[PDB]
Amino acid sequence: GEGPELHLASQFVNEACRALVFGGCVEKSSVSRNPEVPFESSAYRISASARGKELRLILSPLPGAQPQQEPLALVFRFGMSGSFQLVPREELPRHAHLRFYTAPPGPRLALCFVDIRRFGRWDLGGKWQPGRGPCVLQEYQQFRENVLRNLADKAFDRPICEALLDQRFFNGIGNYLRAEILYRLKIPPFEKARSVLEALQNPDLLELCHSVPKEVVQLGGRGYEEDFAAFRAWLRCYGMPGMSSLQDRHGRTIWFQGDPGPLAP
DNA sequence: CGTCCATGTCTACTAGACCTGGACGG
Repeated sequence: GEGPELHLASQFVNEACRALVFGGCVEKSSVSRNPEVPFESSAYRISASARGKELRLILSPLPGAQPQQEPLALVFRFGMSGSFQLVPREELPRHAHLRFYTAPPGPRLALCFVDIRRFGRWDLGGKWQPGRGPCVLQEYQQFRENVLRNLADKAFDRPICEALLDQRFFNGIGNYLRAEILYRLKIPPFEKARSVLEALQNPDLLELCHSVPKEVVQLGGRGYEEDFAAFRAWLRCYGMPGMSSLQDRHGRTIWFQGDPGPLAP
């Protein structure tokens, strides 16, 4: 679900589809309320890139494919349970909501956006969501600037643990990353955001917003039962024995150690 | 059987709503 997983999903799409050629239409499950993808091509390649908590697929017709198609872009958010899988055409997982079909010569495969709870969404248009800040993984300096330029924003009145989830400034950070980040600096989660970002204008909190998710990207994995164990072995705080936890203002669990901090409930 | 919990938004009147499924309680 978080920035590293989106990033790994987009590497997965790029690598797994490196030698695939897709054809035909793009199929959506009936249950899915996201929009139909009007795209048909006899021969196209798929590629991807990630930005924070979004992923962009590009569908690219080979030369001379028919019908006529200019490339198409789609932007995915995963919600709580999204992923991409490459599977045998007739062995679709349950909840594969959007499906791209390889073309012949070779084994009939399907690239699927798989999403159990259907919190994920896509849009037509390759446009990043307006409002999202820069990617903490891939656009670090922009990300860092955008936070420091904007400390007056009322978002920074909130505890630091809540501010870290705001995708306008922390695009890519989610519930496990906020615990892991805060925990490396032993910053109380209910310290006030502005105070912690008002005295830093030895990695600092904004640097870890980049390097911590980068560590995850570097474990590789997220199924892209063995890889989940490397991840579990990497977590130091989120869900771990001996840690405290509390409910933030929006009912989400913050894991931490020690001082809850002045704005605690 | 039931309750609770989960890597996020999204929406409409901060408190649900939107979903499925696994762990675990009786």
